[PDB]
Amino acid sequence: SRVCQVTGKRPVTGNNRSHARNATKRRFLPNLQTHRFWVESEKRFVKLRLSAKGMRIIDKKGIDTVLADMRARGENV
Amino acid sequence: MKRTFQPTVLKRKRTHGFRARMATKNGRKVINARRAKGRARLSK
Amino acid sequence: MQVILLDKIGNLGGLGDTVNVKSGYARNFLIPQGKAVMAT
RNA sequence: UUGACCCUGUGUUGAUGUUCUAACGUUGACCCCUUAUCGGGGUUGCGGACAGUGCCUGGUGGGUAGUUUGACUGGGGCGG
RNA sequence: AUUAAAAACACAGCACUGUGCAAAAUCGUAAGAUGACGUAUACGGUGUGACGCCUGCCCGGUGCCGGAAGGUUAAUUGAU
RNA sequence: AAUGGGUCAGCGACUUAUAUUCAGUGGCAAGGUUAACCAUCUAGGGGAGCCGUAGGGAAACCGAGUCUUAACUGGGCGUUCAGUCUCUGGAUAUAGACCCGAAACCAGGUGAUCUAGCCAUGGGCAGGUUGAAGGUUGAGUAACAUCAACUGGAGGACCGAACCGACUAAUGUUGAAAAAUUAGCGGAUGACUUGUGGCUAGGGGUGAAAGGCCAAUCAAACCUGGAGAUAGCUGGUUCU
RNA sequence: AUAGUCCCGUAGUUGACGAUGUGUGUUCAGUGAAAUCGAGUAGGGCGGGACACGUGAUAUCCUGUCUGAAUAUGGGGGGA
RNA sequence: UUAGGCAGUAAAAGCCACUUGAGUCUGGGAUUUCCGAAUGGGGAAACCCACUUACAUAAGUAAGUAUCCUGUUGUGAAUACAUAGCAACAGGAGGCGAACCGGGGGAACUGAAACAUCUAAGUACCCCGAGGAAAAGAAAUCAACCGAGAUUCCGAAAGU
Repeated sequence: SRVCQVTGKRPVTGNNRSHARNATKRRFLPNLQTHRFWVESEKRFVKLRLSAKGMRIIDKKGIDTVLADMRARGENV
Repeated sequence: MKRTFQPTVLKRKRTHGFRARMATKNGRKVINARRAKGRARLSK
Repeated sequence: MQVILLDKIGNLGGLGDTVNVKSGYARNFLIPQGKAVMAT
């Protein structure tokens, strides 16, 4: 699914709102991207489907902490 | 004149049979519904 | 992204020099190849 | 290459073009999982910061949808 | 289907047009499909409708295609 | 000679809850009354609150006054009259709100055993005609080309059964039949027809295109739910 | 046929081997558990949504997108 | 527990029992075909066909054999290591159920005497996940310079 593996950001629902204030349902999708992260400890690339925010989090926390978090959540990484 | 009911057993089973109902979520919903209603016959 | 150069880079700077780089440069080149590290 | 700004030519940013590879693409090739025209991983080639996607944004948009389209009236419409 | 069998539809033939292949187009949120295990002598759309003789004038409108100079113009930016 | 009623029996239409207001009745009275809750539970506790007891002004605020205005000779409203809580009733509000009735809209399901198209695998097509290309042997040409005879067996070819269809008429129309029968009629080796099994599903499919067909239903299937939609309309509305 | 006194019951009084449930201790083995006082966080920009509150002068909350502190000398709120 | 009992329709029949093995009642054991989550594979539910291992000698019998998740053991690619993969084992799960609960999605009719903001309504419905309840909960809360002290539910304030 369109779900960030790092953050959990999934598609949320909201309204489109015209000038006439007509509300149509819409979705707000996460800016999901796929990126291969080299993980030193495991001497491998790990391809993650993550939001661009997720990448920023991996830049702050490093891949090793994030991989740990994910594996705990039962992400298959 | 050819009327609408042109039975074959196989087509009856493959469409309305138990294993057909049980295969899908919405089919199981039907079986459960009929079982709740008290229907002697759950499937055709 | 602030990074510590673990070697001399053409323009960035010398070994042990702290420099802001674009996060792509760090993420995709400098850090993967050991030319720098995150300036935590 | 060039614009702004910065000081005293200099940096700091912005375009623009070329080149590059390292993100990313690959519905090229080969290897393995593997008895597999799926998929994944590996290798390599070709591309390459383009494409593509998310958020925002202008346009277009009967493709689709919800609706509106007055009253009087010597029927009603037309006219008034 | 059950008041219309026809001059209506189709048709071979014709023409315009899209489409360079991860084709266009269509189904689908997507993956994936059809197109096609095809590749411009192909595929899709549109009209015309065997065959013969032919198919005039108008590009103002509205499409579509092309052109970009200038004018107008969104998010954005944030000078005063 | 407008509607409805064949008849009888049975059933079938102004309700209920909550709040506002008016009236009657009762209690208490410048007071009246408690709510949840507690409770040895229709008692009794419980004063939170509500109404009344003051009005004027947009308001601050003032207050038997106040507001207006710079100020009223003024002027507006008020002053000077019993309320309150039960019970019963009349209205009203919110709820299906007197009962019955749409065409429709939406959501989730069920249907391609009919029919449309397609897919795969099987089958069917009496009998009779016509005589394409091609070939052969004679000609014939420089060689072609060309000619005759024979052969050959083409075709959304011809006639015509099965089969598929449905042009006309009559019957039938409370049918033998919710589309037929009888006499004729078209196609009948094909864009044919048929069996079995697959696939496509409702703003969806499928359509040699008729808005045709998608189970005797289709300008948006059927079922269930929202749902007692809504109905400024029609009907009906029961003793003296 | 219409029952205090016919019957079954009722009031009252008794009954559980075993099996269950409950509540207490007294134990065990876990769990709570995220470790270590909270940063991609608070706040911000854009788009939405929730708060009685329809973007209004609109505080507060949530966040799809883009950003991004301070860190008790600090920070949040008290409806612009 | 005690004079009758062998279910009913439902009579017959053959029987049993009579102070306690007649029977009945309660509890707990045993047995418990096939189908069904259905789980060895398949399947037109109540059927068909297996493998493994034991046994049998004949052509049978019994047991075992799902998937996933989690963990642990082994093995174990492409490249060394390794990882993926593969296997074994253990422990879970799956289905059903009227409502209540939390969450993910989410109408329209209708009302507005038309209608689009708005309403209906975060309702109906679909989905996921519980539990005997759930959820919430121990102030980065209110208040107002006085103070209060988590959450939930009920009465008022107030149709303000």
